[PDB]
Amino acid sequence: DKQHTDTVVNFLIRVACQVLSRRCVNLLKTASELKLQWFDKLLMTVNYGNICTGLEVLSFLLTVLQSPAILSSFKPLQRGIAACMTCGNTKVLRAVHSLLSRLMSIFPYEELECLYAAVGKVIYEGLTPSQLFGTLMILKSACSNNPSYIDRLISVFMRSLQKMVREHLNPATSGTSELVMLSLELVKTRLAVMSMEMRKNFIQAILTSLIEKSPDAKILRAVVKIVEEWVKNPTLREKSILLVKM
Repeated sequence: DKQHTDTVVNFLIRVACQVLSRRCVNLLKTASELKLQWFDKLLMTVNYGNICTGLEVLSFLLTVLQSPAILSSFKPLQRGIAACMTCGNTKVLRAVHSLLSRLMSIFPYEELECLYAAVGKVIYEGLTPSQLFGTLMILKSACSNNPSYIDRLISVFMRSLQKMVREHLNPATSGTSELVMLSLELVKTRLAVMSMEMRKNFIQAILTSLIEKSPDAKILRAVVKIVEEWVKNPTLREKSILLVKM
């Protein structure tokens, strides 16, 4: 497809210099060597280069996500994108959300799975709310990549709530902290059977009961939805404490 393969590269380079990339999908789907030559520059990016990286990657990576390039070549794309995510791993909500799109689509790659997982685990441990805010995005797709994640960081997820327990009760970072925390637990709540013997009495009970004292109405809607699915199939003893107390 040398007649048209050059055509897609022409816009890819033209948009690449620009950072209107949507029309590429139509041109591509109506049918691409820029990946290695340009994505190396993405590895380099420096301060404002990341900002361009965050927006530019969100532009043309989205188009190739629709394209079968990932499912076809995967590895050379990863080779030119191996360390690109690390550049956008933090300091940009746009990049993390952009790669978040890649993350969920990546799993449906084992060498790649250990890469952002290895990058993620160190990022998660950093807490020991921007740090959590940016960190929570990557784990969202990683958790959604597979039905369950390893049990080791599940305790770390719990300890994250402990930080929220005191950080949240400040009485507009309160809204942002509230927004992120409810996002974290919902993905965690699906497994909730790490079998650590302390979830039932504190995590599901103290945190949720603590949340019932919270002032924001939106968060409650999530937990009741979480409890709503739980009854649909914890036992009634666990549900009872959650239900009557709320």
